[PDB]
Amino acid sequence: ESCPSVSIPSSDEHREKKKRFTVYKVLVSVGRSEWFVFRRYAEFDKLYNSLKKQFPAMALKIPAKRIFGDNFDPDFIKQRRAGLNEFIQNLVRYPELYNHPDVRAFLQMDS
Repeated sequence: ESCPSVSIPSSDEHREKKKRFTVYKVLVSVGRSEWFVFRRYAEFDKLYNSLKKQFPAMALKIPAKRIFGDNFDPDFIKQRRAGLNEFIQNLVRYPELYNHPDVRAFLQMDS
């Protein structure tokens, strides 16, 4: 029984097809191994919806999805990062959740 510890210390800006998007640099730690996994907001949202369909009764919060304005505003990104970090830290509080195959793949815990 080894519970993962996670955090999101920073975010970076990536590009695909000349189009900008933000990735959150997620630090994962299990036992004495640690690694980073990059995940953008749409992926956290995808994980959340999936988990919410399976367990429609948890009170897990995910930051807002529809933003009116500059979604690259630094203050906005920093607040979004804090919200995403709270979300994942609550996920790992429950073995029922951190052992779920989608959470493990999201965090690359079985690589």
